[PDB]
Amino acid sequence: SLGPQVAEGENVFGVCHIFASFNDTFVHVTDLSGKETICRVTGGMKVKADRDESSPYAAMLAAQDVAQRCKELGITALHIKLRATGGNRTKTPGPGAQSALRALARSGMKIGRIEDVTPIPSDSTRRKGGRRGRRL
Amino acid sequence: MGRVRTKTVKKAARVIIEKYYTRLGNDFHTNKRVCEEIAIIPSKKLRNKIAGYVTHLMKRIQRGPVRGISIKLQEEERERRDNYVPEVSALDQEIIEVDPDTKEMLKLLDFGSLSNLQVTQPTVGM
Amino acid sequence: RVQPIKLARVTKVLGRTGSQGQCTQVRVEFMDDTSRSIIRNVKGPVREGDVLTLLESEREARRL
Amino acid sequence: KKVVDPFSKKDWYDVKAPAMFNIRNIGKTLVTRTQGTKIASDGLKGRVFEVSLADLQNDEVAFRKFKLITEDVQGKNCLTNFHGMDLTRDKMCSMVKKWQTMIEAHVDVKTTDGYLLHLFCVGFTKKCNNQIRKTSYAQHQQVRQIRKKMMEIMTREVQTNDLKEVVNKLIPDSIGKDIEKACQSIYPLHDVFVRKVKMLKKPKFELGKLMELHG
Amino acid sequence: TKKRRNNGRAKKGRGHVQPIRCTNCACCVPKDKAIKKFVIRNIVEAAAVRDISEVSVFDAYVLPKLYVKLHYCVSCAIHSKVVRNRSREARKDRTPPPRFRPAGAAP
RNA sequence: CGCAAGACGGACCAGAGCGAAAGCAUUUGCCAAGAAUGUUUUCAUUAAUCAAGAACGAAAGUCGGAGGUUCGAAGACGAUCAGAUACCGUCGUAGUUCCGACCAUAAACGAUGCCGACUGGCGAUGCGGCGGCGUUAUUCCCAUGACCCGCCGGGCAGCUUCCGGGAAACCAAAGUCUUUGGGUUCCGGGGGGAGUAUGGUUGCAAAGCUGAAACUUAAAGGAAUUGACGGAAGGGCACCACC
RNA sequence: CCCCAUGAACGAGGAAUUCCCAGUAAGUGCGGGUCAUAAGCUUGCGUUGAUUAAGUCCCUGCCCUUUGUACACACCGCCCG
Repeated sequence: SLGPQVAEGENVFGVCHIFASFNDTFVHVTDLSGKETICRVTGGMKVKADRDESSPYAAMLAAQDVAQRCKELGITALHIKLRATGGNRTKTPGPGAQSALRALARSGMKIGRIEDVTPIPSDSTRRKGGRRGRRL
Repeated sequence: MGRVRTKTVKKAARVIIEKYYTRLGNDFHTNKRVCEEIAIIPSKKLRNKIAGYVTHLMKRIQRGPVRGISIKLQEEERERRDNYVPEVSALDQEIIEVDPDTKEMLKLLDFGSLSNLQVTQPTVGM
Repeated sequence: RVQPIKLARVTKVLGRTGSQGQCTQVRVEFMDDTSRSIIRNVKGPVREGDVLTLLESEREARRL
Repeated sequence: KKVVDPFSKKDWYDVKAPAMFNIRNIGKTLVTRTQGTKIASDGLKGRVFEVSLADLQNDEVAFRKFKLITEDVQGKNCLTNFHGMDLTRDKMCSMVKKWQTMIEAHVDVKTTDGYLLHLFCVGFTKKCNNQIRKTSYAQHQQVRQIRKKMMEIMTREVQTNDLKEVVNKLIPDSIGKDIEKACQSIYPLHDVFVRKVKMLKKPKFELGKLMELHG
Repeated sequence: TKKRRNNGRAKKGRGHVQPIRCTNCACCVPKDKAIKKFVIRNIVEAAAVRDISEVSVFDAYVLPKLYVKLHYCVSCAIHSKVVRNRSREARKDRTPPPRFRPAGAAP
C-alpha cells in the first residue's frame, strides 16, 4: 500500500515492461530506474496446461493480478516497454502481449508513451539448429 | 434457384418482343393469349413459361432499355433523343487561353487568333 | 480482475463461418448505449433484431 | 516463512531534471529506508531514468529521448544530469526507406567542461520534385564529402560549449538545420538529425556545476 | 525443362550473394532469392487505442509503430500463402496489387 | 546497470555495382592495381585462339597455433512410431572464426567456349562525355550542385515482336546452318558394367587426374500433349458427405 | 396354428457405423408378391406424427479451374541400399 503522494492530478510513475513470446507472457512493473521491482506475475501462473501458457486470456489474468498490487503499493501510472523474444529469435510480438496492455489500461491505471525494446542485432551469431531449416 | 429460365424459353421472349413490342403488354394474362395468336407453341406450360418471362422483360424494358433487345419504337425514341445541341459550349468566351508554345504553335503556323499566356514548369515522369 | 453482463442487439447478419458452417457472424448495437457497435460469433440460429448476452464485452472476433 | 513485504518499508523521492529543460518534475521513485547498514542514497545515486523529450519540453519531440542520471540526493529530492539522447525505434525505422541512400557520420569529441561524447548524425537522399527516376541515390563521391561536412560540424559544434549548450542546442535542433545548409550545395537530403549522443567519459564530480544547472 | 528464366530470383551479374535465414524454418536462402515482406504495425492495435487514449495522460500523444522486415524461404512463403502458385502465364507478372488499401475495413 | 570474450557487419540493399572466375557491403588512412570514357597523344601489325607448362579456385577434410562467443558432422539423452539408430526436444563433439602450410574439387549453371562482323523495336538503370535563351536551390552576380529533356559509347539486364533459329520448352542469340564453308579450342557416338578394373601420376591423409574390358540389355533418354491422381493453390457440389 | 406347461438372456449397448429435412424421422396396423400349406421377408398403402440444419465443403465421395507428377493395367500406380 502507501503512496508517493496525494495528487489529485498527476500520477506517481513506474515502468510497465511486457515480454511477449510464444509459450508465455511476462508482465512486469518496476521503478523508473529499473533497479527496484514491483509486482511481476506471468501469463503462466494463472492457468495450467503449458500449451496455454501464452494465451491472451491468461495474459489478461496476469495483467489483472499485476495492476492490483501496482495500484495496491503506490504506482498510479506506468510507461510501457513491450518486447519480443528478439536476438536471432523471431522478432515478432507474442500473442498475449496486446491482451496484457488492454487488461491494464482497461483495469484503470494510467498509460504514458510507448516504445518497443526487443533486442535487434546488427545481425549475427548463427541462428539455431542448422542450414536445412527446422523441417516440419 | 431453382427456376432459371432456359434458352429455349429466353430466346422466344427476345424473339416475340423483337417482332411484337407494340402488341405485347405489361400483364401476364394477355400476352399469354397473344402467344396463341402470334406463335405455335406445343405445350401449355411452355407457352405459359414463355408469356411469363417475356412479360418480365416488358416490365423491365418499360423502365429502361434492356441489354440486347431492339424494337422499331425504341429505335425511333433513341433517334429523336440523339439530336441535342445548345447555345453551344465551346464558345469559348471571348479569347482562347493558350499554353504558349501552343502560342508558338500558331505563331509559327501563320495563324492570327485570340490569345493568353500561362505555360511554365517541369515536369516529372511517373 | 473482472465481471459484468452485456445486452446487445443484432444490427446486421454478416454470413457464415466455421468450416462445418455452423457459426453465424453478427453485428451488434450495444443496447445500453447505441454509440457502440461490434462483431460477435454465434452458436444458434440468429436473425436481425434479436438479442445476445455478451460476457466478454471487448474481444470482437473474426475467423477460426 | 511469512516475512517482510517490502514496499511497506520503502521511501519516495521526486526525480528532478536539469534547467535547460522545461518543466522539471519527472515523476517519483522508491528506495528502501536507509539503515546504518545502508545508504538509501547509495541505491539511489547512479540510477538513470529515460524520459521522452516531449514530456520534458512539451513536444513535436515525440521521437527523441533523454537519459537522466541521478547525481545527488537532497531530502526527497534527487538532482539528475544529462546522460544521453537516443531516438526510440519506430522513428528511426520509419526514416529508413528503400530507393534512397542512408548516410551516417559520427564523431567523438571533448566538450568545454571535460565530458567525452560520441555523437551521431544521419541523413537520407531526397528525390526532388520534378525527378522522374524513381530511386535517388547519391554517388560515392557525394557521401564522402557530405560525411566530412557532418563530421566537421559536429566536432566544431561540440568542442566550443559545455554539456548544457549541447543540450540547449539539441532542443531547437540547430545542428540539423546547419547540416542542411552546408549540404544542399552537394546533394538534396531529407531527414537529418543528430540521432544519438553517448556519454563516454565523465569529468570529476563538482557539485558546483550540477547545482548551477539545478537549484 | 527450365521453368523461370530468372531461375530462382534475380541474380544476373554476380554468381554470389550472402544468404539470409528464413524467419520461420530458420532455413537459409540467398538474399536475391527469398520472399521479403515489410511489416509496420501500431504498438497498440485495433481495439486498444480507446482505453489506451483514455488511460494515458498526455493530450493525444500519438502511437509508435513496430517495424520489421521479414524474410521467408520458398516453402514457408508458399506454405503460409504469402505467395501462391500462379499459372504458367501469371508467373511472369512481377507487379503489385489489391483494390483499396485494407487498413480497417478490409478482409 | 556495468564489463569481458569471441562472432558478425542487419535495416538502408535493388532483375543494382565490381572482380578472370571462385567471390565481394562498418569507419578511416596508406599500398599498388582493374575496366569504361574522353583524347586532331604514342608505336606501326605489335595481333585472334590455344597441346604442353602455369596462376587462382566456395565448402568440407588434413598439419601446427591462436581460439571456441555463436551454432554445431559424431555420441549420449526425451518424445513420436508397429519399428526410429531419424525428422522433433536436449546435452553436446570435431568443426564453425583466425594464421602458415596441404588439398583441386561443387546442379564452381547463364547446365549455354573464347574472339570478330552482320541482322530489330521501346523504355529503365550503374558510369563517362556532350548539348539546353528547361526547372529548383545563392550572395550583388557567380564558380557551384542536384534534377528534367535529348544525344553517344561501353555494363548487367528487362520488355514486346509469325525476320530467323530450334524437336519444343524456348532463343536478339541458341539468329545469319542442306542456300550446310569468319578464326580458333574442347568433348560425345545407344543404355548399363564405370569414373569401375589395371598401370602411370599427384597427395601426409582423405582422395584427385588419365581410364578399359568381360558381361549385360531394346530401349535408356528428351520435349511437348492429355488424363488419372495429390497429406499443392482457388475451386465447387450431395444428409449415398458433414452439420 | 392353438392350449397348457417349462418362463432364458436382455435392466440401454465398446471399437465402430447407416440414414435422414416434411406427411419427413419414428411408432402403428393393413393389402399385394412368394403360396397347396407356410412371413420374422420384400413390396406398397393409410393411420398417429415430432425433434432438428436451412446451411457448408471439415471429413468422405465425385466432378470445376490452376498446378506438380519417374503415374498411364493410371496411388489399389511407379524410389534407395
